[PDB]
Amino acid sequence: IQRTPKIQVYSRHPAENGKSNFLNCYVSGFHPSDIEVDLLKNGERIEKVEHSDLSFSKDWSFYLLYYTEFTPTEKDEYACRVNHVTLSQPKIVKWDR
Amino acid sequence: LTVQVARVY
Amino acid sequence: GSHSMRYFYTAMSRPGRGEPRFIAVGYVDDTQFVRFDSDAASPRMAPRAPWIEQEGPEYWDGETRNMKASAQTYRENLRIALRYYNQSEAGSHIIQVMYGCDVGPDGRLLRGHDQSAYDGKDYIALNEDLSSWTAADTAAQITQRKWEAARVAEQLRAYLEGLCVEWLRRYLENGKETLQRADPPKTHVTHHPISDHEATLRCWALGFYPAEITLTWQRDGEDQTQDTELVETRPAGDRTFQKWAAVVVPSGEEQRYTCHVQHEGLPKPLTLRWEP
Repeated sequence: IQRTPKIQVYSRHPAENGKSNFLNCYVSGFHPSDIEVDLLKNGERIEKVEHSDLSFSKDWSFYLLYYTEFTPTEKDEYACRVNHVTLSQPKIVKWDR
Repeated sequence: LTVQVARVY
Repeated sequence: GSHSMRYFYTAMSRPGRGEPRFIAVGYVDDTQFVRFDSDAASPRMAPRAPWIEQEGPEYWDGETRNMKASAQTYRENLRIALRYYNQSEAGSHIIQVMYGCDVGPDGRLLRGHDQSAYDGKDYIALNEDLSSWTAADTAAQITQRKWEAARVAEQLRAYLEGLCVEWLRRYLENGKETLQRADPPKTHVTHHPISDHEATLRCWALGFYPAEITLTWQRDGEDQTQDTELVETRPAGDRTFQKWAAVVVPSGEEQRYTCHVQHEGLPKPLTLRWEP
């Protein structure tokens, strides 16, 4: 009756420190549709993150893209935090270039 | 353009 | 090439939190061009692609009225479905609908679709003949008997053969700079040792459109399907998509592996390797 989200965290363009980019968290394959997604910069929630309009794949599972403008550096850590009814606790996926 | 056909379940 | 138009409706009940949410999105191929959300401050069919914006007030007003009506219809269908499955009014449920048409290079109807799910499971589907139905269970059989009585399939067929294809053609012409452009993948292979005698080879495809792509690893010319890690194709946010395929290989045998890339934007399939 329920399906846990697949989570990918990645950038729109190949990461280059000091160059502006987009941080993406793509959540997919989940059901039902209610889901909570935060983008984290060094553990802290990034404000005003946008997301795509709810849609679904041919197997009826939902997908959403959350995204925000960011400028990657050497020290700064980025992550995606996802909560869903199938998850007992928020799942955090660290961004890996 | 969306469909306009009566489909009550 | 070939093209498709698809609408996706999601209707979600939420007892105690108002009437069911209704969201509709429209796509040509992998390009979203309209949206409707009943939870928006002022719900209306709204543009999501540049080439749809030229449509006049009558288009947006008509589509808005229709999406409001469809929202009402699927709220009612949520209540009905509650009755069909002997379920209580305490729980939240979802009806999903996907419908639309596929046309070939000459714009002729290749095939039509109208299918729905309840709580993520198949409910009812218009068969390829666009004249009969496949119901997934006895509830959906009730709906099927209703739709056979009212000859709904005939009306859907009329839509899918007529307006659906005509308007898809119109959209394809208006957005031909993008909808009729394939962007080939930018490809490369990365190499990361995991140990002294194993290394990951990762074959990357970036910036391609449409989303349909095939990435495969071969070892000595033999497909490594069972041993290949394949991530879901993912949107970059600039209309294009990304994907990779990874294989764990014995150190010193990297050159025995080849990555094969198939995409509409490529004249011929690509073969690439790790280049140290």
